[PDB]
Amino acid sequence: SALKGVSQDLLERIRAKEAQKQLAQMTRCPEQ
Amino acid sequence: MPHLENVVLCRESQVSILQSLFGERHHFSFPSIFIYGHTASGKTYVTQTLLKTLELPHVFVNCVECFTLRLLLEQILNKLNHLSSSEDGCSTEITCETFNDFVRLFKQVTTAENLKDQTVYIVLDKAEYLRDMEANLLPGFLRLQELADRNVTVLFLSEIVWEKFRPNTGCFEPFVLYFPDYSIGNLQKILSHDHPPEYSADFYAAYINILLGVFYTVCRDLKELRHLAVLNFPKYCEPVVKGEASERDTRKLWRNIEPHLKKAMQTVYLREISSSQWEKLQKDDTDPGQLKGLSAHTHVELPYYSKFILIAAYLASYNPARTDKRFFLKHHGKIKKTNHEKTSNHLLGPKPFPLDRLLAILYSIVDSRVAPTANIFSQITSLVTLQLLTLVGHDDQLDGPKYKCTVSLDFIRAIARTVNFDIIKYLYDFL
Amino acid sequence: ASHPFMTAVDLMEASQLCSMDSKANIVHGLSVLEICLIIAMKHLNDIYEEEPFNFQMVYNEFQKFVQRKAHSVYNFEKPVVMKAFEHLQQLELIKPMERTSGNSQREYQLMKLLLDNTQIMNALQKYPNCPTDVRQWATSSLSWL
Amino acid sequence: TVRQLESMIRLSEAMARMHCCDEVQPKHVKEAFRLLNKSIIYCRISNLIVLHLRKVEEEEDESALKRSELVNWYLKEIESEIDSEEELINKKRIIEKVIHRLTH
Repeated sequence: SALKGVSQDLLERIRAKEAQKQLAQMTRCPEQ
Repeated sequence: MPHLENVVLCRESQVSILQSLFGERHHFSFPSIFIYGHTASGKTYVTQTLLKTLELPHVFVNCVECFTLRLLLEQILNKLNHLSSSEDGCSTEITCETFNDFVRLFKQVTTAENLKDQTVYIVLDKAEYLRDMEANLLPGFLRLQELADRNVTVLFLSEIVWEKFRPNTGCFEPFVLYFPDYSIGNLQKILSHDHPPEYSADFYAAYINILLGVFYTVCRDLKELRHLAVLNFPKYCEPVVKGEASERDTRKLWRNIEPHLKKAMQTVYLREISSSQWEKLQKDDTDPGQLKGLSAHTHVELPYYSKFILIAAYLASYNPARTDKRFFLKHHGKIKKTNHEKTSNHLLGPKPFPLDRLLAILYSIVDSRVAPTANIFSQITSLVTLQLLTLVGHDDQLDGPKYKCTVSLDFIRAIARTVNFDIIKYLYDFL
Repeated sequence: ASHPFMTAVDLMEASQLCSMDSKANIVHGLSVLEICLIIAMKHLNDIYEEEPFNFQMVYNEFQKFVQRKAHSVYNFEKPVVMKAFEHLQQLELIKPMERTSGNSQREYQLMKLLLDNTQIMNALQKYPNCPTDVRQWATSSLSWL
Repeated sequence: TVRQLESMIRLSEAMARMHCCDEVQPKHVKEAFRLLNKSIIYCRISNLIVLHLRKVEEEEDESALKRSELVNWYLKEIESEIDSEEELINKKRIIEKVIHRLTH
């Protein structure tokens, strides 16, 4: 699986990489 | 113990109920106990074991074997004088027919020390055919405690529910007991208890779980799987005898048995599937087109001038008596009514047709001419015994009787494809 | 031999077993064949306002539910339909208009129902093991093919 | 007949028109195949699960356990298409509910 089976970290940093770039684009500003 | 609880492991809430109503010998109960169940076999097998364990005076009679009230009240006393006292009564018979004298002669028999202050059980097997006779024998057992004044408890083992035999003037309201249904968690354990000495416990119970998940949606009684799992043993233990499969292997035996179950799971509630179904295919070395065993009615042997009788009579029982000129004289003028579709035509049943229709349609299906001799009309009455056409209730005279149909077009298409014939293009409902 | 006194527990359980719905507990010990049958005539009663109907009309909708489903092993054959409907004959769940024809076959029955449109819906959440693709068909009024 | 078959080919041709795909793919023609079945009419979630496991359990040359003690074996062929976010924690307790249809 993912939690109890294999792929404990291979399928874990996928969401961490996507959540890291979203916190850096918060200053995108709508009117820009 | 071997047949009281091991048969059904879901009676833990019913043993304390029946034993509480018994008590001792000088204890009484209701004069009638109505207990209805399912399959008419689960409540019957448990009765023959529970009564034969505590050693109590009880008899077993049936209302289906006798259609008269004179024979029903006679068989009760025939099985009572043998156990009325410590010795036999010289094998003497009882001559009676009056229903009023039944409560008088029963008191004289229940006078000895064996049936003086003891509970007598009267088990009425199949108690769902009592409404066919008279409407007076139903309240007779409900008020037997007041008339006979004896410790008599009448038992009922019928399939019909209680609220269906209510008389016109009412009767006594007793206790209605309902046995629990066959649970899914308890039916798996009762089907694996009767294990043969050739196997074990864990090795034999694994072959039952693989058949319960596929037969739960099509069957529910436990007696059906008891006689079916035994027949599948000779056709499943093949790799075990040959030695190609060792013990403990439930993940490799389902692949080879999968093609062997696709041609056997579609015949539920049918004990005909045995060792004679595949035997018919061995005698068909020449032209295996004939089907004998699995749907043998589709491929049967019909005479030349008789195979067209069932085909021509099928259209005469689902078509109007006027809109029939479209298949003979095409020089008429059609109106086009709609060319409504969900009407009752071809769905209500066979229409009553005389003999004038058959005398004008068999001359068009055949090729050359046919002379209606003696052997031509012989297929009209001979097919009545063969169960191929029904009669309009009572028997008619001779001035053109009326007939109907019986079998649909389930096998008509198979015969038509052998003598070069097409019936699909002749139906009126399919435009 | 283990009840020295009385309480309010031995009197409440004895009054419930003699007052339950005896016309709704007989459907729990069934399979899926006869369960789908009693629901089939329920849908036909909404479109046919009080009028008899035979058994061949139930066979028309039997091959209608086989669609919108993946190819598996749930499909049946044909003789199982009459065997599943005959099980309700010995249970007296259908009643003729007034006459039972002797020469009637497996097509002319014009039977009806002996239930109601209230206890049939309340006996679905208490039935053990209810499939997801079957319960949705019973609640809806047949809007798909 | 022929008038409706030529229209289905145009649906698969125009399916990959917005995805900027040159050659057609079998995963794009089956999209319009479902609309043809529902043309004459949370249940939709249970439909894409049955149609997915039927195309996987028909190619294994061998057979192991993967019955009751190995319930995580059926998650291998499905996690390959998962590449979002909420399909890891929220959908974790949903897999044990869909598999209950066979258990009962």
